[PDB]
Amino acid sequence: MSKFYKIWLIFDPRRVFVAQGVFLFLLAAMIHLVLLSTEHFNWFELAAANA
Amino acid sequence: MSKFYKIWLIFDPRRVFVAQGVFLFLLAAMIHLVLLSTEHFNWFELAAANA
Amino acid sequence: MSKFYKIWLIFDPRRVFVAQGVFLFLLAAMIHLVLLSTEHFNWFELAAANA
Amino acid sequence: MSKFYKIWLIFDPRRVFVAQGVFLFLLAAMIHLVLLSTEHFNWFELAAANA
Amino acid sequence: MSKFYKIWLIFDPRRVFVAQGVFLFLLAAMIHLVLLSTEHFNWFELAAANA
Amino acid sequence: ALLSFERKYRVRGGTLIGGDLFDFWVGPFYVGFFGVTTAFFALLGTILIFWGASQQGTFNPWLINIAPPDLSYGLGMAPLMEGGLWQIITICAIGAFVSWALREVEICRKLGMGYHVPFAFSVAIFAYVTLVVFRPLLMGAWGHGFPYGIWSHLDWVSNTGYAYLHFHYNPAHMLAVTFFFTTTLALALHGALVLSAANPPKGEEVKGPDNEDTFFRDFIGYSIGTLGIHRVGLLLALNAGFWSAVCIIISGPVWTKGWPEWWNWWLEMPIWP
Amino acid sequence: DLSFTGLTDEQAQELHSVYMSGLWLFSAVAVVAHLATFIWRPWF
Amino acid sequence: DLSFTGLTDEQAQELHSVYMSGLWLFSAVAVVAHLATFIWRPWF
Amino acid sequence: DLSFTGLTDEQAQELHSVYMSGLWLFSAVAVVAHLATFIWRPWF
Amino acid sequence: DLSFTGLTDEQAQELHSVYMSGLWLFSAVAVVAHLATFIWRPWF
Amino acid sequence: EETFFGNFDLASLSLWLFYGFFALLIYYLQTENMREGYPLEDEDGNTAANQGPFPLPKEKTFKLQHGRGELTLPGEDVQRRDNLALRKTAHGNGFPMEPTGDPMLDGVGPASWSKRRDVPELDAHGHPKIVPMSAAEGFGVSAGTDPRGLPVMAGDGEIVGLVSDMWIDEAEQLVRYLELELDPEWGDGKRLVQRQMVRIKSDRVKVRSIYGKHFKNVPKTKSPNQVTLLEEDKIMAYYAGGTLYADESRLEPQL
Amino acid sequence: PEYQNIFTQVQVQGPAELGVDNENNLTEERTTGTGFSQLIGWIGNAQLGPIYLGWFGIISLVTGTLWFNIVGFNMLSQVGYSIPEFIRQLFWLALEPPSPEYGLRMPPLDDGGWFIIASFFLLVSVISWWLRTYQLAEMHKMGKHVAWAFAAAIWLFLVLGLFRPILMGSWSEAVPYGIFPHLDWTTAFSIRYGNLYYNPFHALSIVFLYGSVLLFAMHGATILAVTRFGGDRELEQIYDRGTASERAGLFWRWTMGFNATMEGIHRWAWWFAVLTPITGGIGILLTGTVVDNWFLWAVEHNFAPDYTQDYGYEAYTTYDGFLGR
Amino acid sequence: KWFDEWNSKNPTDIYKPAIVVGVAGGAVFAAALLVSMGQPLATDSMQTGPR
Amino acid sequence: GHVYANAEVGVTCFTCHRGQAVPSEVWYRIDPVTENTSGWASVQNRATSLS
Ligand code: BCL
Ligand SMILES: CC[C@H]1c2cc3[nH]c4c(c3C)C(=O)[C@H](C(=O)OC)c4c3nc(cc4[nH]c(cc(n2)[C@@H]1C)c(C(C)=O)c4C)[C@@H](C)[C@@H]3CCC(=O)OC/C=C(/C)CCC[C@H](C)CCC[C@H](C)CCCC(C)C
Ligand SMILES: CC[C@H]1c2cc3[nH]c4c(c3C)C(=O)[C@H](C(=O)OC)c4c3nc(cc4[nH]c(cc(n2)[C@@H]1C)c(C(C)=O)c4C)[C@@H](C)[C@@H]3CCC(=O)OC/C=C(\C)CCC[C@H](C)CCC[C@H](C)CCCC(C)C
Ligand SMILES: CC[C@H]1c2cc3[nH]c4c(c3C)C(=O)[C@H](C(=O)OC)c4c3nc(cc4[nH]c(cc(n2)[C@@H]1C)c(C(C)=O)c4C)[C@@H](C)[C@@H]3CCC(=O)OC/C=C(\C)CCC[C@H](C)CCC[C@H](C)CCCC(C)C
Ligand SMILES: CCCCCCCC/C=C\CCCCCCCC(=O)O[C@H](COC(=O)CCCCCCCCCCCCCCCCC)COP(=O)(O)OC[C@@H](O)CO
Ligand code: HEM
Ligand SMILES: COC(C)(C)C(=O)C/C=C(\C)CC/C=C(\C)CC/C=C(\C)CCCC/C(C)=C/CCC(C)CC/C=C(\C)CCC=C(C)C
Ligand SMILES: COC(C)(C)C(=O)C/C=C(\C)CC/C=C(\C)CC/C=C(\C)CCCC/C(C)=C/CCC(C)CC/C=C(\C)CCC=C(C)C
Ligand SMILES: COC(C)(C)C(=O)C/C=C(\C)CC/C=C(\C)CC/C=C(\C)CCCC/C(C)=C/CCC(C)CC/C=C(\C)CCC=C(C)C
Ligand SMILES: COC(C)(C)C(=O)C/C=C(\C)CC/C=C(\C)CC/C=C(\C)CCCC/C(C)=C/CCC(C)CC/C=C(\C)CCC=C(C)C
Ligand SMILES: COC(C)(C)C(=O)C/C=C(\C)CC/C=C(\C)CC/C=C(\C)CCCC/C(C)=C/CC[C@H](C)CC/C=C(/C)CCC=C(C)C
Ligand SMILES: COC(C)(C)C(=O)C/C=C(\C)CC/C=C(\C)CC/C=C(\C)CCCC/C(C)=C\CCC(C)CC/C=C(\C)CCC=C(C)C
Ligand SMILES: [Fe+3]
Repeated sequence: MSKFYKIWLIFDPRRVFVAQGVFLFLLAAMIHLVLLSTEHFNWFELAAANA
Repeated sequence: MSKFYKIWLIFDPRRVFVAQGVFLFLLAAMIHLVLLSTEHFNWFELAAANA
Repeated sequence: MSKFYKIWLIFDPRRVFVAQGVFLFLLAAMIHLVLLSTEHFNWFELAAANA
Repeated sequence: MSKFYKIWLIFDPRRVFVAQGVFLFLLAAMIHLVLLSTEHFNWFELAAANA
Repeated sequence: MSKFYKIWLIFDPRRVFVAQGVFLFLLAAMIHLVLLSTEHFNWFELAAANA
Repeated sequence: ALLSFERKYRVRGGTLIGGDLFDFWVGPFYVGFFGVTTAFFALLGTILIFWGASQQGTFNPWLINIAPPDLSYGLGMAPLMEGGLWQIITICAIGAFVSWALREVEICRKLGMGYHVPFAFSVAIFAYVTLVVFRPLLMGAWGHGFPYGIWSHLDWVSNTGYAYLHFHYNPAHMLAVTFFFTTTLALALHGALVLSAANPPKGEEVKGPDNEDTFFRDFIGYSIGTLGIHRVGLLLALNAGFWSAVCIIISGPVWTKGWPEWWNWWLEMPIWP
Repeated sequence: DLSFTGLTDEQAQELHSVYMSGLWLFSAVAVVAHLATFIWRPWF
Repeated sequence: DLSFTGLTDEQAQELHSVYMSGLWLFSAVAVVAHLATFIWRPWF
Repeated sequence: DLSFTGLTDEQAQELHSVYMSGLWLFSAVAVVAHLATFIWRPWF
Repeated sequence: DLSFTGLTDEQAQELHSVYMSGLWLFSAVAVVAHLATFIWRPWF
Repeated sequence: EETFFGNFDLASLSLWLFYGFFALLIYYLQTENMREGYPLEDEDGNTAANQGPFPLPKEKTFKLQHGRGELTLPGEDVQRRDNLALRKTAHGNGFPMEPTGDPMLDGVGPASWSKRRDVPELDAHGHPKIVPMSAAEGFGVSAGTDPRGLPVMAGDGEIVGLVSDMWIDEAEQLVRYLELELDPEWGDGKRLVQRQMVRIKSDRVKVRSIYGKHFKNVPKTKSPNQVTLLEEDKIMAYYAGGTLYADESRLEPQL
Repeated sequence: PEYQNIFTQVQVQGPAELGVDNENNLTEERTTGTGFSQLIGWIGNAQLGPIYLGWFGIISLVTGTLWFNIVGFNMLSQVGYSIPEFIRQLFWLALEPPSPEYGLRMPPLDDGGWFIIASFFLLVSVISWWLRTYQLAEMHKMGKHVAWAFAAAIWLFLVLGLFRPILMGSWSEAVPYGIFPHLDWTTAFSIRYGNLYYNPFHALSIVFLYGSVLLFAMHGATILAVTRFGGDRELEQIYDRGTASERAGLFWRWTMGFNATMEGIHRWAWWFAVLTPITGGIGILLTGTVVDNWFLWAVEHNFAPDYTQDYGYEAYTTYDGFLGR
Repeated sequence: KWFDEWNSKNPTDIYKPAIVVGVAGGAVFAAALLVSMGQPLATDSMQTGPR
Repeated sequence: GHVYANAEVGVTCFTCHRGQAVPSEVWYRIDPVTENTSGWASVQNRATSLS
């Protein structure tokens, strides 16, 4: 647990950072869209309905 | 954190700037169009209605 | 803030100005045509409906 | 800057002039047709109405 | 059972780690969708019904 | 295991993205960044297909059917059992196909070759995206796509053609069928000519390009040549796939009546008495 | 096609000057046309 | 100190001023246009 | 010590300073725009 | 020591420190966002 | 029509017979395509433990023309390179190799050539197939733009010399090579470029694969009137290797 | 971008090639006279001619022109010798096969007699063109692959026109000679015998046709990408392996786990193309003679899908709601 | 005015960034036009059997 | 059973007549459609007003 830095002795950070950024953005976009695909958690419809 | 500047020793300032610029413009355009696609948040028709 | 003059120390100004011009025209065209699509901001249909 | 002639040393007059001419003609024709598509500004229908 | 470390004399960590990284995320995504495709365990529909 | 001449070509570099983080081989297969995305998407799609098969009630390969939603759902998302699994599998398939093409691009870059093969595969991707994304969006509902079933995606083809009465009379379908038949006749001729040049009767010497050019000018009075035949085969195949996409995208969003009636413009031309 | 391989300094001042002479001519004509059109059928 | 184009500190500093002036003039023209349009037909 | 770009340490510290200065202005403008939009038409 | 990358032990330690420091800030921001969303509209 | 048993009729019998025939045909087709490159080897040059599910085919003989002899396949690899300047980047199998010196001069990677026969290819009459145009009776440019006399520009924007001649295949009536005379500043002598690597314009001829400084190390033919297959392979591979090795930015990820 | 090799940059022209010869003396029957086309030369060869004239080719040409003129003149006479109407309705006219009541006997000339006379002249023409294709290989001292590939398609030709009508007992089972009328025959044949989708040999024929078109896209593209290494000279690559064959093989080996050789890919192409008409003819020969309803056959053999939902537009919508009323 | 630079640091494909901009942000233009004004020739269909 | 299939929709004179004496869309026999033909050859291979 205190020797997890050695992961940078196996994988090059330059090529890991780009892949992590792409993965994170795609996952966030997918989750936001999945929320927008429902009725209870669609915040654009809720404002129209409430007002 | 105080050592975040070291991100510029792994990455090259020229492709970061090109990438950021494209991503930000595309995201802004997508959000503006998504707002235009709704009923409550279309600012062109609200002026017509309140007129 | 006062040190933004190094963007051209990183970017090719001659290669950027043409892209800026093309981008700027496309933006302006898009906006006028979008404005021409609405009932409250079509300036040709206004004069017909204003005597 | 006071004299902007220093912009033609990074350009080739031939293609710039050709593109300019094509762009000018296309924009003028599109404006004329857009005016012709409007009820209030169609000058051919107005002569028939003033008859 | 105490000689399991010898597995690293057979397989290089670089290939095994990427294979495991693909496998684990694939499994997680599938179980969430198998869960999301039922009536009893869909937590998006439960919040709408319990409301 | 390598072929006798393969070791000198296995060098490092030539990747679009990933560097040497994914620059290796598994068996004969090359993996890169697009080899990891292909594996993920394809495995997820197959596992979801078999989960849907388990919920349908049959594991028979002939009878498995996963179908798009009803037209009443429009362009929204349906419940996962009433057509949503089809949408997820469609997304996974698009991702897998694009990753396959971008992996071929990296292999071409590493070997120092031209990029003709990925460009040719892009045409088949375009015919599939027209069938499941472009026509359905234009027509206004995802339920216009074909289902994922070995014998149920032929029922879709049959019903979609009789919805325009006599589909043989579609002008762009006639062009596409001609291209298909011509590609097969030309492939047969090319294979036969090369094999007959390389395999003479027992006791004879092998032949060269001069002999091949001569046989074809004697047979029909013309010979395209050893370089022209490949250009012509590629062009014929790509024209076949492009015209197929056109024949389907006009049948729905552009024309509503029967296809024979479209020919009326020829029958009532003012020149005719 | 580039045989000129770059313009010079003094081969550009004259160009700018002649180009500017046409741009101002075209714009004066457009201004008069727009003024006449506004007098005929206003839009504001 | 460092460069990927070829310019220097003071020289790029001087090159930035022309861009700044052009951008400010363009922005002023656009601002006057938007201000006139708002009084003509408001969007808020 | 560690370097993959060839850029040194002090250069990186200057570049990051200017970059963060340029990012905070964008953030502030976006925050003001978002607040004005919420006052005009709330979404929560 | 084993190294397939070219980095030393000290360099890897120094890199990991900053990487984890960034990850914790990302996680904290996500936690606050999730708490606000749960208060606004609770799942479970 | 009746059935033999159960639901089995003539169509079922035909279908199963075709199944069996197609299995045998697949076996034959896969076995026929294993006459080159086998048996398999590992990354150290030793025979591999695994050889796959299909056994190797029996031998065929080809009788060649012009007294070149006979060819029997499958057989020994006669096109094998001897001393390759390459280095393993791992202890096992499945990882890439690194060049030891100059990859373009050592003929490795995308610059690799195969050891072909050291004789020119012949036509039907037993004559060399590819001949310079200055010695080809009756040939002339009938369409397109003639590149003779135009300057040649490299991939980095340098003029390296002039086109002096063209080498044509007379049997098929096609241009195969362009001959370039170098300026003294960029080397000496004459070099060849294959036709598929050039773009002929109105005022220039462009070669994008290599730079100017690479033009002196293009392999040279022995005779000024004919070129053998080995020289052809070494010249074409040299230009092909520049697409990856000309600049360090061409080898790194483009992102 | 780099040159792509779809169009030739510069063309060169020399003396016309008259062809190779041996002890069989092919020169005696070859025509003299050649031409050159620079429009075609942008893609392939520019030389036109010469051609070989034997007896098989002459007989084939004469008997095929006779068939064409019996059909064309019958079509012209059906319309009253009106040339403008002949042009107007060209795609719609045909020479119709005999009526079912006549069996395999000779029908009246007005009701299929000219169809049978013209069918005998087309038969003779096709079999003569095949004997020419075999003789020329024999005279050129090459293999007989071209003749075998042609006979593969002749098999389906003969099944459609000769064998199946005889086994069924009527000349009325043949295909009419027309553009649209022959497509109506295809649709009516599919409808009359259930659904031709559920004929397994029809599915196999579709499999092999799809496979043959996928293989010319792959082979054409692969050969055009290795033309910078001399890859279009395939025969010399077979006789002496070069780097073009190695790179072409390694591309597909690294892509899909197995590859071919320079000589062996042409066997793959030859077999996929040849297998389409063989399976098609076997499928056509089994229709009506053995199986009369292919959908009921599929239901019997359990590969027909089943659907749960209902049929009808009012199970999904309303007539007023579809009109916007 | 110290421009011995343009000629010395000569090679610059000044056009490629603009073409890329005009291609990328040109798809945003047709997307904006299909969202503002709708589909030109729309059509609706009636379902008569299973999905 | 046909005219009242789904609702009360009868027929009057204004169903085949629509203000005319001869109702639209009536048909006659036109069978030998070609000349010099005798059986199934006499009825089909022509574009007519009944096909
Ligand atoms: C309603 C329509 C029916 C249908 C009805 C039929 C019928 C009926 C048949 C086909 C047949 C075929 N169908 Mg089907 N078919 C349907 C739907 C499809 C679909 C689809 C929906 O996508 C596809 C891809 C196909 C495809 C095919 C082919 C795979 C196959 C033809 C084989 C062949 O070699 O053709 C190429 C054609 C030939 C080889 C003909 C031979 C030509 C001869 C040799 C020419 C001689 C020379 C000539 C006379 C000289 C001319 C003049 C010269 C210029 C000198 N069908 C539907 C279900 N199909 C055929 C088959 O084999 O069925 C199993 C067939 O008979
Ligand atoms: C499936 C492949 C098809 C095919 C293709 C084919 N045949 C061809 C060609 C092509 C592409 C020619 O270019 C060539 C020709 O010149 O036709 C007029 C020819 C030919 N195929 C022929 C025979 C033939 N082909 C047959 C088959 C086929 N060939 C198929 C239909 C058959 C039959 C029944 O199976 C026959 C009998 C002759 C009509 C002709 C033989 C060539 C010949 O005799 O040339 C003599 C030379 C000349 C002087 C005539 C050339 C005309 C001009 C005066 C020359 C100048 C060229 C000009 C600039 C352009 C005009 C040429 C055009 C063809 C573009
Ligand atoms: C001119 C266009 C022609 C063409 C071209 C073409 N296709 C190509 C290529 C080229 C040039 C390749 O290089 C490439 C290749 O590698 O071939 C070996 C390929 C290829 N085209 C293929 C097949 C194929 N091509 C076809 C047709 C054609 N492709 C055209 C005739 C057809 C049909 C229906 O006629 C098929 C089936 C593949 C064998 C291959 C590479 C595709 C591939 O492997 O993609 C990666 C994906 C997977 C391994 C699995 C994906 C799993 C999914 C996530 C789930 C499955 C969902 C699916 C939609 C279900 C469908 C059910 C059906 C019953 C309806
Ligand atoms: C393996 C199956 C595939 C295939 C293969 C195939 N076809 C073949 C062959 C092969 C291997 C030949 O060797 C043979 C050939 O000669 O090819 C060049 C052929 C052939 N396949 C043909 C047609 C054909 N093949 C088809 C199908 C297929 N053939 C499959 C796709 C199809 C269809 C329906 O898809 C057609 C239409 C011919 C081009 C040719 C057979 C030639 C023949 O037998 O001709 C008889 C000739 C006459 C009718 C006499 C001439 C009378 C003419 C009406 C007019 C005068 C001729 C003139 C040249 C034409 C008009 C042009 C004018 C400008 C002059
Ligand atoms: C049921 C099993 C498959 C799973 C079910 C779903 C997929 C079904 C679709 C297609 C199957 C294709 C699968 C091919 C994958 C090959 C993987 C691979 O790479 O396997 C190789 C071994 O393979 C080969 O050598 C090639 C095998 C043939 C290729 C497919 C032929 C398609 C022909 C016709 C079209 C098919 C349509 C049907 C017509 C029905 C007809 C009635 C290992 O490596 P190797 O080194 O080459 O070993 C060999 C040697 O060298 C020893 O040394
Ligand atoms: C073969 C004969 C005919 C066909 C194919 C046909 C077809 C149909 C069909 C399918 C419907 C039902 C429509 C629906 O359910 O939405 C219908 C209804 C009707 N048809 Fe016809 N029709 C035929 C001839 C005629 C003729 C000649 C007349 C009148 C004299 C006629 C009068 C009507 C009427 C009045 C209705 C409306 C009834 C209702 O739906 O409530 N039809 N026809
Ligand atoms: C309902 O049924 C269905 C079909 C739906 C199913 O869902 C069925 C599902 C299954 C059958 C599921 C089966 C699942 C498994 C078999 C799961 C197995 C899972 C594992 C073995 C997981 C292992 C995880 C291991 C991890 C995370 C290990 C290590 C992580 C590290 C960060 C370690 C770091 C290492 C370093 C730094 C090494 C550095 C050292 C040096 C010396 C350099
Ligand atoms: C590419 O790489 C580099 C490094 C070059 C970059 O990244 C560079 C990037 C740039 C140079 C980016 C430049 C970006 C801009 C110039 C952005 C400009 C943005 C604006 C000017 C935005 C203005 C937005 C205004 C809005 C949204 C106004 C809204 C008004 C109302 C909704 C009206 C209601 C208001 C009321 C009621 C008043 C109450 C509001 C209060 C705030 C009190
Ligand atoms: C609702 O659901 C959907 C999916 C629709 C969504 O909308 C989902 C949306 C998201 C998930 C969105 C996510 C968005 C982000 C993660 C956004 C992130 C944004 C940033 C990190 C932005 C940073 C911006 C920084 C800027 C503009 C900096 C500018 C700097 C400068 C202009 C200064 C330039 C510096 C120089 C010149 C250095 C000097 C040079 C030297 C050499 C010294
Ligand atoms: C509901 O069901 C469905 C399927 C729909 C789902 O939604 C399923 C979802 C999942 C299964 C989701 C799974 C998600 C994860 C596993 C997410 C994991 C996320 C992370 C591990 C994120 C890590 C982020 C780390 C970060 C941001 C670290 C650092 C950032 C920095 C900016 C640090 C910068 C570093 C520097 C400068 C080092 C340089 C130092 C030198 C010395 C040179
Ligand atoms: C409603 O929703 C939709 C999507 C429809 C929208 O409308 C959304 C719209 C947007 C999101 C729009 C966003 C727009 C922007 C972010 C725009 C930004 C614009 C700029 C920052 C423009 C700046 C322009 C500056 C200029 C032109 C200044 C000066 C230029 C020159 C002086 C030219 C000459 C320059 C020099 C130095 C001399 C030449 C030297 C050489 C070396 C060649
Ligand atoms: C009048 O104007 C002139 C003179 C210019 C003309 O001549 C004009 C001519 C035309 C406009 C002609 C037009 C011709 C067509 C449109 C023709 C179309 C032809 C077909 C589509 C034909 C298809 C034929 C056959 C098919 C599909 C399958 C199989 C057929 C056969 C195997 C035929 C062989 C028959 C046999 C073996 C039976 C013979 C009988 C015996 C008793 C031996
Ligand atoms: Fe080939």
